[PDB]
Order: sequence, then structure tokens, then C-alpha cells
Amino acid sequence: APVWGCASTRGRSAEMEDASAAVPRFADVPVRLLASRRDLDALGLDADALRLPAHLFGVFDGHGGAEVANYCRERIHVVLSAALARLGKNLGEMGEVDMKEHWDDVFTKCFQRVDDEVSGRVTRVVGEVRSEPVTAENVGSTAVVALVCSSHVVVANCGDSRIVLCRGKEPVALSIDHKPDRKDERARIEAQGGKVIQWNGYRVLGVLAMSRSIGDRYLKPFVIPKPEVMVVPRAKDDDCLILASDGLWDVVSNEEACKVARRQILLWHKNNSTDPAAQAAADYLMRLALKKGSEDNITVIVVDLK
Amino acid sequence: RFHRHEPRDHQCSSAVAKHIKAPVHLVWSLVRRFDQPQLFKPFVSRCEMKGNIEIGSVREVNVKSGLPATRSTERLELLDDNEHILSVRFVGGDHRLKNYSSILTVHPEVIDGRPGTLVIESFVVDVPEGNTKDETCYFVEALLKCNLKSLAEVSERLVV
Ligand SMILES: CC1=CC(=O)CC(C)(C)[C@@]1(O)/C=C/C(C)=C\C(=O)O
Ligand SMILES: [Mg+2]
Ligand SMILES: [Mg+2]
Repeated sequence: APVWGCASTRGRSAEMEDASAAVPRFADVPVRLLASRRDLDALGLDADALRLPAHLFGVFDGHGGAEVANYCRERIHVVLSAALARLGKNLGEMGEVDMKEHWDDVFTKCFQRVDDEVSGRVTRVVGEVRSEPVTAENVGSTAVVALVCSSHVVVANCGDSRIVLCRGKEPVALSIDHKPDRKDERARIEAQGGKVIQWNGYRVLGVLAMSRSIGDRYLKPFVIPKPEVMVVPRAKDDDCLILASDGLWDVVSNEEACKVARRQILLWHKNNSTDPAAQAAADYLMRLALKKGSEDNITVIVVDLK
Repeated sequence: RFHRHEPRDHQCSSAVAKHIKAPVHLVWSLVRRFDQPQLFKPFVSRCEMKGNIEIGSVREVNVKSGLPATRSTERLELLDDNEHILSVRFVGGDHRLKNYSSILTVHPEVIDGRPGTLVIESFVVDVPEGNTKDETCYFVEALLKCNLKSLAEVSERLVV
């Protein structure tokens, strides 16, 4: 059902440490996260029973290695699907609910659980149990994920990867980069006794150019795996979603990315698994980032929302 | 005794230390392998060194991603196998630690009734433009503390 394309390259970097995920029908979204039980019961529908399929897209920008980005690619959608099913069952035991708080909680708990699995704080299952940390303590990854269903897009962001929505051929930021010099992030780090130091960019303790990530247990409690969540109902003028690592956003603005992606999709349709038009849009954004001098791995997912 | 420094006013200097539940010969056998710092340095991804390990040896280090820099060129300035002293200076790279020089000493100790090691590492470096001495020492200390933590873990895993 989902119409998407994904282009990724190590680029001019030696090894590839970006990872990506695109999982159609990965879970059912509990409708009690989108509308109240009272309103649906007014129409005779049981909000706890209704089924709405959802797909998950994710970009995971690893640093220190590829192992945490790959672990995120393999595990986040599984943990999120299980957490969503458990949450639907437990919402059947509750009255009216603050929906944004529960979206925040389910994504926060999912990201924290993946982080705990990476750092070896909890056991993980593959028919076999795993317990020791997946890799070294200075390996980490960003995680920008978008749950897509017919009526809503839900974005959870942790790190400096970014997702942008093209609406009315204009850019709408669905995630705010977790940069250490962000006023609230610096305030939090400094309140914990940490330092934000401008050392080739503002960095946590002068080392890491992001204030949140999955992994990086040597930088706790300053670098946390807590995502920022946005719930956005889909609209008439939605064109597409752009998820990408900073390999794109370092050299391409939100506006240029949205324009290029939307016009590439339309041009493919005029001129003529993954969808070819969205794949051409993602390939064009990748190659554009390369042409404008991006040093990094580049990973771009374009999701056609029409 | 070994970690004295006279940093000027364009420089800063500090030190870190770490106790390791391992005998001195093992910890020194790890840190003396100048051609292979990745044996305990958790940020090193590659290291290349030609020739014999002697004063004047030069190694080319690439570090892992996510860091403020990517590479470093490092010269062995002192090697004392009797008093267990190692001294290295950063002579090149794409980082902001100009004229960085470090001294690492290993000393015998008793820890939990067993042979142990006290490792001390001090440094002097130019303060790069746009930063303070406090920030530079804080940054280098964070990195050196990671290095000494990993050296402790590697040494103690070897003794076990
Ligand atoms: C991890 C690290 C980050 C940098 O920006 C500089 C440099 C590339 C030198 C590097 O090795 C520095 C290492 C340091 C300070 C000490 C050491 O390892 O003895
Ligand atoms: Mg990366
Ligand atoms: Mg990147």
C-alpha cells in the first residue's frame, strides 16, 4: 500500500553507517490514540476494536560504527509494533485519555527499550536470548521515524536527522534537530553538570554534535534517547514526506528538498518494493546532496502521500 | 615527579588518573604497543606505523565518526621501559589540538589485596581560538577518561 522510495550512499565517506527502514503494515494503530471513545460510540463503533493499518519509515544515522544504526533498523519497528498492541489492549481498560501524552509515552518507552537493549541493560530475543551490550559504549545512532496511516502521520525524532512534510508545496518541519546549543537542550545538559562547548560545532562535552541519540552510553546522562513526538493529521495539500540523515540537510534546505521531491514525483508520472516516482525523487535528492559537496553518508526516504 | 608541566598563557595543562586491577607488566605491555593504540583507545578506527617502535616513531591514526576530527599524526617522544613512561606529541591531523603533548606513567599498587596499577596521563596543548583553557581541559579530560576506562577494562579482562 505505501508509496515510497529510498536512496542511500556512503558518499565520499569511507564506510556506510547510515541505515534505513521501510515496513508496510508493521502494526495496527489503536484508534483510541486518534479519537475519543465517546465520539466513536456515538456512531456505534467500538474504538478499542477498530483496526487501522500503519506503515513505519525510519532513518538511523550511526556514528562510531554502523552497529547501532543497523540494530535500530532491525528492532525499532518490532518494539513499536509490540508496544502499540499492548497499549491498545490496555486502553481497552481505561476511560477517556490524553492522546498526545500516550503517543509521547509509547514512543519514549520504545526508544528507551531499544537503547536499553543496545547498552545491555535489558535482555533481548532474536529462539535465543541476548544480554551483553550490542557494541562499544561510544557507538550510537540518530532515529527519525514516521508512522504513516490513512489519516495521520506520527513522527518521533531523536538526534539531528530530520523529517519534513511538503504541504501545499511548502515545507513543514515535523522534527526539530537535537543540537546541543538549542536553548532547552543546553539548559538540560548544564543542569546535569555537563558542558556544551563550541569545538567544530557546538558539542556535548565538546565531543558529540547532538544532544540526543540511541546508544552512546559513555555520554549519559547528557545524551538521552528520549524522542520528540509530533502528531499531524493528513491534509488535502499533502505532497510527500522526506526523511533524511544530516547528509542531506547539511547542504540542502527544507524548501529545496520539498520542491525537488514533489516536482520529481510529478515529472516521473508525466514522463512515464519501491515506487519508481518516489525512488527517482529520493535518488535525485541523494545525488543533489552529493553535488553540493556533502561529506557524509546520505540517506533519503521519500513517501508519496497522495 | 613525572607529570609536571609549565603551560604558558596560550596553553593549558591538566591530568587524569585511573586505578586498574591488573599488574603493571600487563598494562605496560598494552600501552607500549605504539603501533596499535586501538588495543585500548576506543575512538581509534585505524592506525598505521612503519618501522621499529623507538623515539621518533610516527603513527597515522584515523578516528571513528561523530568526533570533532577524523585523523591525527602522532610522534613518540619518550619511551622508558624501566620507569614505565610514555610520551607522545600530536604533530599533525585535522583537529584543533595544536602542539598537544602527553605523558603517561604506570605505577605498581595493591588493589583489593591483589597486584594493581595506577595510570596517570597529563598533557599540555595550545588553547584554540574561540575557546577557553577550561573548555580545552574539559574536552581533553573527557577523551582521556574514556581512554583510561577502556584500558582498565581491557587489562582487567586480560587478567581474569
Ligand atoms: C578522540 C580524539 C578527538 C579529537 O578531536 C582529536 C583527536 C583526533 C587527536 C582524537 O584522538 C584526540 C584524542 C586525545 C585528546 C587524546 C588521546 O587519544 O591520547
Ligand atoms: Mg553517521
Ligand atoms: Mg550523518
